[PDB]
Amino acid sequence: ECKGSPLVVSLIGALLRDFPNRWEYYLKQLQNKQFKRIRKSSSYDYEALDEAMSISVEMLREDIKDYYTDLSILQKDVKVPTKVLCILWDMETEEVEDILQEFVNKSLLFCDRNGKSFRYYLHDLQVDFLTEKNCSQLQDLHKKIITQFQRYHQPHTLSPDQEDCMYWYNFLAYHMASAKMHKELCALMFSLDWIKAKTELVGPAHLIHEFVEYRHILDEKDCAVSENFQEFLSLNGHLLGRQPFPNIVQLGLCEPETSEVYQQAKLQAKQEVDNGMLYLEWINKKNITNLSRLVVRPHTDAVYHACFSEDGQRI
Amino acid sequence: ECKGSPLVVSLIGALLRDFPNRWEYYLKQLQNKQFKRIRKSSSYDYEALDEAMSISVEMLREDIKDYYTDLSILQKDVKVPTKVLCILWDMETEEVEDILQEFVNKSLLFCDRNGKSFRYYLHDLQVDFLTEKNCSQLQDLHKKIITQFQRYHQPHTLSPDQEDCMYWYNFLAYHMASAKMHKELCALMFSLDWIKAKTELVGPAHLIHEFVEYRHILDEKDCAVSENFQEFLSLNGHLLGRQPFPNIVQLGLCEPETSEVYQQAKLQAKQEVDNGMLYLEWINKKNITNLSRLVVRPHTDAVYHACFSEDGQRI
Repeated sequence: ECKGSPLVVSLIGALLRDFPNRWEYYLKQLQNKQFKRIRKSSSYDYEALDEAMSISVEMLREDIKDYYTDLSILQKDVKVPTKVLCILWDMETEEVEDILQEFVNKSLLFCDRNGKSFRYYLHDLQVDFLTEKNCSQLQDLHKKIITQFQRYHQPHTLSPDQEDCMYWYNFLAYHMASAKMHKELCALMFSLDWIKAKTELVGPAHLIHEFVEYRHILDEKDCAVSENFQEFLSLNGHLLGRQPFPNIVQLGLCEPETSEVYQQAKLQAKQEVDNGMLYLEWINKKNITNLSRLVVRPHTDAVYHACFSEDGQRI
Repeated sequence: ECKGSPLVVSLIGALLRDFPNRWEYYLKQLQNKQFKRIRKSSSYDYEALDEAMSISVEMLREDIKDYYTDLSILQKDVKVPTKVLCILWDMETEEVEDILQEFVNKSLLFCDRNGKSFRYYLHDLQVDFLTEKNCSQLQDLHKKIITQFQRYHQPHTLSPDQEDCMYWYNFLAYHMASAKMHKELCALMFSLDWIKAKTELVGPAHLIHEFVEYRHILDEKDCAVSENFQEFLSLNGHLLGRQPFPNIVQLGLCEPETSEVYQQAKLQAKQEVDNGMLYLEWINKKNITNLSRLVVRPHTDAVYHACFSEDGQRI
C-alpha cells in the first residue's frame, strides 16, 4: 500500500510506535484507501500524506485548475494515449500536450517518452488522493467523457489504426459503468459486433473480466443474458482465437433455451439467409452435447504439463 | 522565418527542447505569422517576441502614437519614397521627415540614406507585429490612403518624373485590394491607358502578377474579362516591350469573341476613325491563328539555350 512514499512508511511506522497491538487495523485502513485516518506529528511539516497533496494542488492558475479534476477519472495504472485527453477536453492536440507538460513539471503527472506517443500516468497515492478529494464529481464526469466520444467516433465507427482505440476497448467499457447508465451500457457491451472487434485484437479474456463487473451494474434479469453469453463464450475459447474467425453468426446458432443471445442469432441468420450464405440449420442441440464450463488453448504447440496455483487463483 | 532575431531562435530552440517530436508544427506556426503560439520562460525578460514589441510601442508621445499605425500598412519589403508618407499624412515634407527620424531612433523603422532620397522600411518581424496588433484598423485605413491620393494626383494625372509614382504603379494597385472596393479597382486597374503607362516603365510582368491577385478581389464574371485581358497579353510579351510601342489601339482589334477587352477596342477605334489615323479593319480573325498561351523575349540577342527549374517554378 505504501508504494514507497517514505512519508507513508514513517507515517505508519511512528503511528505504530504508540500502538503495537493495533497492527492489522492500519492494514485494512490503507486497504480502505483513505488517508484521513493516518496522522502523526513529525519533523515533516504535515499531519498526513493527504495533507501534502492538498498543498500542491492549490498553486495552479484557475484556468488550469479545473482541468486537473477531469484528470481524476484516469485509472491508477493506465498510460493513456494523449488523444483521449484531447477528446475529453475537446481542445486541439498541439495545445493539449503543453498543459500536461506544465503538470509534469508540477510533478503531478509522470511523463512517458515512448516514441512519438506519450502516455501520462500517476502514482497510486496520487490517484487515491484524487478520489479522496474529487469523488462526488467523478460519477458526474464519468458521463461527460462518453458524450464527447459520442460527438466523435461511434463504437462501430472505431478503427484499428487509431492510437486511442485500444484504451477505448479496454476501458471505454469502464467509463459507462461509473456513468451508471445501464441502457447505454446495453448500447455498447451487448453489441455482438463490438465483441467481434474486441476479440479480434484484445482476445476473449478481457470481455469475460468486464462481464463480471457488468453483472452488478445492470439488472439481475439481464444477468441471465450475461449467463447465456458466458455460456456462448465457453465454446469461444478453444478454437475462436486461431485466425479463420469462423463466421460466428453461423456457429452461434448452437446454444439452447433461447435467452437474449440465441434470440439475436436467429434473426441475424434470417437476415443473412435471404441474401445467401447457405447457412445450415441444426435440429438436434437439445438432444446433444454435455457442455464443459470452460476451454483454454494456451499453445498452438502440444501441451506437456499444467498445474494449479496453491491458492487456486491461477494455472 | 526567424529572420535572425536570435530571440526567436532561442525562443523556438528552447521550445523544441521539450517536444522534439512536434518539429513541423512550429514551422507551420511561423508560416501562420502569429507569435502568440511561441512562448518560453527564459533568462530574457519576456514570454515572447510579440511581448518585446509591445513594450517598445508604448513610449511614444500620444501625438506620435497614432501615426505609427498608419505606418502599419507598408509592405514587408518596400523602401517607400518619403512623399507617399507625406500624402497619407497630408503633412508638409520638412516636418514629416523629422517624426520619422524620431522613429528611426526609436529603432522602429530603419533608415535608408540613398542619395537625397530616403526609403524607410521594416524588419519582417516588425511588420508581422503590426498586423498582429493593428489588423482591424488596416482594412479600414487601406481606404484612407486612396482617398488622399484622389485629393491629389489622379492615376492618369500621374507623371514619370515624380519620385513617388513607381510605388504608386507598383503598389497603388495593392491598396485598393485591401480597401475591398472593387468598383474603384475597376476604376484603376482596368484602365487600358494605365496599363500603357505601367507597361512603359514597369514592363508587362507586374500587371500579370497583379491580375492573379485581381481575380479573387472582384467578380467571377469579370474574371472572364481578366481572362480576355490575359489573352490580350499573350500577344503583348513578344514584341510589345521593344520601343516603337505600336499603337496598341490598332493592334488590339485582333482578339476574338468580344468580352470586355474587345468591346473597349472597337469603340476606341471608332473614336480614332472620324479624326483620322487610317486604321485598317481585319475581317478573318475567327478563321485564323491558333494562339499560343504565352510568348517571351528575354534578349534582343539570339537565344542559345534555356532550361526549366527542377521545381518547374522558373526558367
